Formats: sequence, structure tokens, C-alpha cells
Amino acid sequence: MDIDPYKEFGATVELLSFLPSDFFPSVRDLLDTASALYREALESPEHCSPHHTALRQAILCWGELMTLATWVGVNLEDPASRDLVVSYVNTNMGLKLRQLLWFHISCLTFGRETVIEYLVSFGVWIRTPPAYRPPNAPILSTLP
Amino acid sequence: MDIDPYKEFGATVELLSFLPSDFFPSVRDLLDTASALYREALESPEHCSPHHTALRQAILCWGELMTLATWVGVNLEDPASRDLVVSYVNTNMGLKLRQLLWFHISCLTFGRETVIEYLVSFGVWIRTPPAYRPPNAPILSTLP
Amino acid sequence: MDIDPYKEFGATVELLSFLPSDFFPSVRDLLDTASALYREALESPEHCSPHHTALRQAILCWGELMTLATWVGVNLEDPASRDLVVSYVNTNMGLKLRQLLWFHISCLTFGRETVIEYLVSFGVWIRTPPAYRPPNAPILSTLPETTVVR
Amino acid sequence: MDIDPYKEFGATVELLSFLPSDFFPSVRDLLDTASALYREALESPEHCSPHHTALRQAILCWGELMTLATWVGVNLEDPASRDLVVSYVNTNMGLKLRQLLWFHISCLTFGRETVIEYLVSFGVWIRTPPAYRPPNAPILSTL
Repeated sequence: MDIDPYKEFGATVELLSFLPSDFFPSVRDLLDTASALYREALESPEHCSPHHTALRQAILCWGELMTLATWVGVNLEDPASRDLVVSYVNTNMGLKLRQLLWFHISCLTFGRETVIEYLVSFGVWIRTPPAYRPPNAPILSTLP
Repeated sequence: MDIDPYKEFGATVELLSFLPSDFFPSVRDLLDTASALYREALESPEHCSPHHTALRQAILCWGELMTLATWVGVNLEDPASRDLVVSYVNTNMGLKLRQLLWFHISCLTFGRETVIEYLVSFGVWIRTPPAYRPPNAPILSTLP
Repeated sequence: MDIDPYKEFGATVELLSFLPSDFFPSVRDLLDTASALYREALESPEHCSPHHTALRQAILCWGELMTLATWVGVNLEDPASRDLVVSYVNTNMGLKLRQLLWFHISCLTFGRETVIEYLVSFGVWIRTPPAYRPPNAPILSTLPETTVVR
Repeated sequence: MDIDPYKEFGATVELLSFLPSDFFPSVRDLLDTASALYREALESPEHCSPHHTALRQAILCWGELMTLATWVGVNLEDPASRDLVVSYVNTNMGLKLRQLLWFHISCLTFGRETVIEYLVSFGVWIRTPPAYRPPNAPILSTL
């Protein structure tokens, strides 16, 4: 099928392409954020939110992928092979999981509408040529 | 983070491993079942149900896994090494995805509670001696 | 001290004396059944029922017996006598444990009264010669004989 | 499963680890006490209490372990072996069984809460260095 994991949440894979690949934090950083803020809800027996559901599934997907790649490397012989293997992973699958984790953790921390408006505004900012681009990029905050 | 993908629905990996691995259908068959029965709701922009959410996420996960496995198989030279990697991915991740897709499809089809009762009943059945159990294996049916 | 582990639950050993050994699932099968159906309640800090209590005690007993028998088979110094050791175990203690675990898991799934009636009827059946009894034993199941769930 | 036989009775294997292993009486003594005090209730057709249930099960388990170890010592030839076997038994399985029997008998006799508090206090006593450790170890008593 051709499923978009975001249009169920009011976005698309092309609205999140407004943000470059350089923008998304590491999976370690995002998993730490989750474990810090929504651990007792992700480990809960409740349908607390579609965002929680999707975050659980994404974490399990990252687990499966890491396990596969690690077993591959451990069973593979050459080191450079392993190196560009994990490079391809971090480039293709890690990026998608980063986008997903960011989207969901931000929709939990700030709000779905807030995050979508942030995406629009950051697209404005990053389309704006640098000569006319302010330095104070848009950012998500519960503060002034 | 010690996440169970089934306890927000009322199940557990212990309750799904309570059935033989040789019971869950092929992931191809399950994906076809989904494409036939709920494609219009999985490709929809609606929180139709947590089952739909998890099903979308699981389909995407399987897609990513297959992409990676195909990539590493193409990279590898030996069909022996390819057999190794495909057998591993099947045995572990394909089995997990089989369990997940079966759970969610069967739930959307028959009922979460019917599926859980079916799990326990089929487990007790397959663990019971044949001379002291009903001879026909249990099965789910929408037909009276 | 002349204790019957079932007299408290309304049964006896003379009532389960009729059930054959081929009737009870393996100990691993029964332990898995318990882990899947009542693990949350057996690992709980509550008195859920005497059946839960006795199930916990029986699982602990089986663990102790397993440790003992494995240590023995290991330190025996002849891989030929471990066969007879495990034979004795699976013939006496494994059988008692299967009996007990089955009784409790069943009195939890179905009712205590249901299980006792099943035992009475199964005794009627197994005491009857094959030439005069029906060929298919009575059945205790959460399913109809057709086994189709809707 | 990770069943704790005392969690439903308000204790744990960490609370009874305070008491040493040389503290618990012999299974003979414990069974004599159990008979004398609660025979007509353990031989009874009643869920008189979960303590009674667990005590019955423990007595049966001990009888079973003894049957097994007896059969093993018989079919074994070397007396050194046989003594090593029964020593292993007395050190692991007999120890756990008499922990359980002590817990449940003492509970039936004095109160589950009395016994929990006794465990805590005995921990205090056994952790107290000997220069300040009273010789009068804590003891369960009604009068």
C-alpha cells in the first residue's frame, strides 16, 4: 500500500520535507526525550493517544532495525562493509524514524496544530534566501 | 523502554507466543488481507482506530526492513550468506510482524475480545492431548 | 499428616485416581498455560483465591524438584542412570504435579463444580469397559465440539 | 514466572533473608508443632486460611522431596555420595521448606503482622554489632 504515517495526524511526508535532513536530532536524543517525558504513558496499558501508539510502534521498529544491523555486522567479516552498511541505515531508515519521533514527541510536548504551523513557518524561513533571512529561526517553545 | 505493543489492547507477547509459530500466516497473505479489507481506511486521514494506527506503522516497518534486507542481500556475494540473513529476518522479525498483523487484522475483523479468547482457547487446545479435546482445531469465522 | 490437597477444594485423590497419565498435559505445557492466563494474578501481592495460592506453591515445589533432579543427574557420574532418575521423577512427582496443576488451572478456567462433575462423569466412563462405553471420552472445553469462534 | 511465596502474605524473600539459615528449626520440629497445633484444621475440608492452604502444600512438597531423596540414596551405592546428596538437600530444599513452614506456622500462631515486625526487629538485632548486640535475641511469644 501507499500509506502516509502523517495524514492521519494532519501532515504529510512532503510537509516535513520543508525541514532539511540536517535538522532532526539523533535517535538517542529523541529516545532520551521520550523516556524522560512520556515513559510512564508509553509503558502504560492505555490508548492514551494515537501519538503514543505510533511512538511505541516506531520505537519497536528502531529496535528491530538496530538488532538486524547489529547481527549483520557481528556475522559480517570486513569492517568497512559494516561501516557503510550502518551509514546506509542512518541515511535511509534512521532519517525516517527521526522524522517520526520528532513529529510525535513535538505533537505531545507542544501540539499538533502548533507543530504544523511551525513546519509552515520554518518552510517560509528556509525558502527565504539568506540575504533576507532573519537569524532568529522559528522554534517550538512553551516560553516567550 | 520495555514497551509491549499489545498491552494497550489487552494482550502480551506471552499470550501470542502461547500459540505455535507455525500457526501465523505468511506476511504476504496478511498484507493482501489488509489491502483487501481495510485499504481505504489505512490510506485514510482519520484516527479510525488504534488497530489501524498500529497496522499502518507495522506495514511501514516491514517495508523498511525489507528494503534493508534486499540492500544487504544485493551487496553480499554468497547465496549462502543471503539464505542466512533471510532466514534470520524471517524467523525473528517476520514472525513478530506476522503476530502483529494477525492480531490487528483479526481484531478489526472479529473483535478484540474474541481474538484474545481465541488465543487462550487455541493454546489450551494445542496443549491438550488429542483424545480428550475436540478434534477440530478452533478457527475464527464471521459466518453463522 | 494425612493431608489431601483437594479435600479443601471439594475433591479427593480417589476421584482423580481414575484420570490416566495420558490425560494430563506436560508440566511445561501447564506452566506455560498458567504463565499466559494468570501470571498477572500469581505474581500479585493479593490473595486472589485458594487456587492461586496452591498454584504458586505447586510451581515452587516443581522448581525445587527440578533443581534437585538436575543436580543429581549432573553429579551422577554415569549418563546411563540419569534416564532411570528422570523416569522415576516423571512417573511419580511429575504426575502428581500435572494432576495438581491441571486441577487448579481447570477450576480457574471453568468452575470447581464443573470440574468435579467432569471428574465424576469421567470416572463413570473410565470404569466402564470399552465394549460397553462410548469411544470418545467426555470433554472439558471452552469451545463447542465444532470449534469455530465468532 | 517470578512467584514470591510470601508476597501475598505481605513479606518477601528479602525480608526473610534477614534471618540466617541456622536460625530456622528442623523440619521434624516444625512438623511436630504443626501437627500438635493445627492437625484437625489441616486435615479439614475448609479454606480455613491461605496459611493453612500453603502449609498443606508445603508439607506435601516436603514429603515428596524426602521420598525422592530416599529413593535416590537407596539406588545410590557410595555412602559418601549418599551423604553428599542429603547434605545438598538439607542445605537448599530443606532450608527453603523450613523457611516456608516457619513463616506459616509462626503466622498462624502469632499474627502475620507480629511475624513481619519480628523479621524487621531480628534484622535490627543481627545487623547490630556484637559489642552492642543484646544477647536476648528477639523471640516470638504470646504471654
